[PDB]
Amino acid sequence: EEEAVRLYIQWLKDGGPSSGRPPPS
Repeated sequence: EEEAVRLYIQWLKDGGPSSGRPPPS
């Protein structure tokens, strides 16, 4: 993947949008 990601993953790597944190994308 060439981004969306990079910001992303981090997001789900954390715990997903279940985090206080919404989509990269």
